[PDB]
Amino acid sequence: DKIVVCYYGTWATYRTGLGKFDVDDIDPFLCTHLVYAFIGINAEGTALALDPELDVERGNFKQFTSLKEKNPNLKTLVAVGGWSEGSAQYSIMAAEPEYRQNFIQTSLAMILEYNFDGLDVDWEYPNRRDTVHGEDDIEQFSTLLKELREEFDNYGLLLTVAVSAVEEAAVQSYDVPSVAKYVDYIGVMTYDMHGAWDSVTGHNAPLFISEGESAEQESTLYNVNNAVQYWLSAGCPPEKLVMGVPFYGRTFQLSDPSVNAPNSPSNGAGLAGPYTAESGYVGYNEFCYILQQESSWTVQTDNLAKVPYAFLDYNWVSFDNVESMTAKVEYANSFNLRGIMLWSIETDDFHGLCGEGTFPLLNTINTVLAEGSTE
Repeated sequence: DKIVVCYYGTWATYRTGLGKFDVDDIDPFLCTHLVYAFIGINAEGTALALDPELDVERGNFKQFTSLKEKNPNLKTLVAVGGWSEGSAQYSIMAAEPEYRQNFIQTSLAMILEYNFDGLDVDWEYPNRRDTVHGEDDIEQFSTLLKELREEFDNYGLLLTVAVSAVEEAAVQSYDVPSVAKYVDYIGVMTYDMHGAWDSVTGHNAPLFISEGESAEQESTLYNVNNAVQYWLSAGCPPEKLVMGVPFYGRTFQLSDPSVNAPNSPSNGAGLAGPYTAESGYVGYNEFCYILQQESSWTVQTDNLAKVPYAFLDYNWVSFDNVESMTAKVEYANSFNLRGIMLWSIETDDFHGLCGEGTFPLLNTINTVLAEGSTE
């Protein structure tokens, strides 16, 4: 029952040239679950298309779910929420029985009309950011999931969530047993552990302790192992714990280029990829190509954290490659986790321009899960 949960950032269709990634760029046999990111809500709970020209007029919802014509076993979910959607309107919706009912009915209508198999709830986050009702959100989130499950069971539909990873974040938002109870699985967002918002360089998804980190109070550090062990410990059964992995890296401007280890002083966000066009973020497709075309980069492996990083003068980049992806999936196998979730399919090296075949990261996930390697 190992699963591979592929998020698709559907705005990638607007990229140009080799960065453009449409629905028909998806390989429906490299995922078991494919997730359409994102739909949204209003404060009264009405589910809505965030890019109706694409989603509705140009038929993108239906093209996405029509991937089941190629792989009939594929499950196609629609994800509501995401970073840009924020928290306020979800806080408002979840607190009012009438708005929860409206959300259940309107999300169900979109799911059935466009032939989705279920709903992924990505509220970022209960009791955080621009939340309106604060700690009430923790209870109201679990009530929302319970009521979604009750209705969705009439139609055989899936209900999943994406959640913050490390304990310090999770305890702000979730009662873990009540979240796990109603969902088919929990996708733990075990990435964005560190980024250009930090005062020092750090890894986006370190597995264990990183270079430059203190080992005292190790359980408080932001890494994948601490997050997974927290969720398991808090009552998420392994068969409902899907471990997130990133198909992107994060970029930094060093304060002093001669000090370029992990946990070195940083001055802010670094380079942007040509297509993702956001300083501080770079897709794997973009950065593997940058490394291939410029031999001046230095690539190192942090052998504490089991992840690579690269630097060139002021640029310092945390990323994940085939080797570190292998270590991550071996880790998940070793704890009998339900599977792997990835953000996001459109920044794998989907064209195979970096010499390791098309979709090297996604194929790595599928291969290591199929083989069952634990070390």
